[PDB]
Formats: sequence, C-alpha cells, structure tokens
Amino acid sequence: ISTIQPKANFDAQQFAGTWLLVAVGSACRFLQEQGHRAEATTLHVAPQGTAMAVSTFRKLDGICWQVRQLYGDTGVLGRFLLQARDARGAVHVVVAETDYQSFAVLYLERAGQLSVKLYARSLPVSDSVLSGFEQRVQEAHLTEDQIFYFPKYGFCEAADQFHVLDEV
Amino acid sequence: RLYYGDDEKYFRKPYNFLKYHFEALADTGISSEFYDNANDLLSKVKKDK
Repeated sequence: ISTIQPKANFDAQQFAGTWLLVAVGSACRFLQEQGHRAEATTLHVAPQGTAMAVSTFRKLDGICWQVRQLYGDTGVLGRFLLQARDARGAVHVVVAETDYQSFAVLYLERAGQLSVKLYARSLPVSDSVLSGFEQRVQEAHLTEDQIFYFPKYGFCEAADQFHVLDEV
Repeated sequence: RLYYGDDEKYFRKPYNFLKYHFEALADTGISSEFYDNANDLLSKVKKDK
C-alpha cells in the first residue's frame, strides 16, 4: 500500500461540478455480497479552500438521498482525508487521474482496505479510460472479480431537506 | 453502501424500573369553529301635509 501519484497540478476549480459514478473496484464485501441494487450515484463538487465539499446523491428504496462531506486536504495538493465521523476511521483520498472535463479515477483507502472509483462527466466512458481503470485495479492487486459497474440511468439530484445526511 | 448503525439498539434497564416499554403512538385532535351574525334594520317615515 502506498499513496500513488495524483493528477499533476490538480485544479480543484476544474475538477469541480458534476460527476457521475460509473464503476467501483474494491475488495469490499458489500459490492460482491448483495451486489444487486448498486443504485446510481452522482457528486456535486465544490472547492471550499483547499478542502472540497462533496454532495453525493443516491436513491435508497426510491427515496432520493444526499450525503454532504468535506474532503479535508492533507496539506498536499490532490490529497485529502475524510474524518472518522462515526468512528469509521479516516479515509485517505487521492485524485489519481482525471480529465476534469471528461473522466476521473479516484483512490480511496482505509486501514489498507482500498477502493478505486471511476467517475465521468458523461454517460459513456472511453474504453481506453475503462481499460486504464482495469490496469489501475490490477496494480492495486484487485481482481477483475472485484470490479463492479453502476447503471446508466436513474441518477438523482436535490434530495429533500429530510433526506440529507449532512455528516460534514 | 448506505447502511444503518446499531450502537443504540439496546439499553440496560435500571433496577428500579419494573417496566420500560418503547412504543410509537401519535394522536391528534383538531376542532375549529366559526359563528358569525350580521343583523341590520333601517326604518323611516316621511309625513307631508
């Protein structure tokens, strides 16, 4: 395990805005166990100094939900920490790779438990990008059997006042 | 994963409680009433001689 290199000169202002989650690679059981109902997710992203706010949007049983989180910077460009809010333990984050207008591959890790997630500005992703993601997975020592996709449709926006987790 | 945590699932009951019993009920009652009356009389005579 190591902190891999981020996007060179990561521009939070360009990486800002709307991302759709496309696929996740992880050894996390709950993507393979109960891997059905991988409900679609999207981020709104804003810079907030060097930290970034993120609003994940999701459905849950058809109720649209918003989770707002601060990705605190590590003091290092493109490197962030999520807090141990519920004693979950802090999650290290690296913006490994992005075309700010097109695609991103984000590295996230806690307690050596590692995930990589591929987001896009777009419904399609270039198959070359997807292939890069596959090799990113292999380099992370994750199997193809630990890659999981998310549906093309049914993204949500603007969850209700009562359906915002607002963990911060 | 969005999931439910479980820390709050049980409480220890102090010895002095014979019963402690979680149970969700609501009731509401509303009553609303209006009464209005307007009563109006005019009366007039003109007598010319």
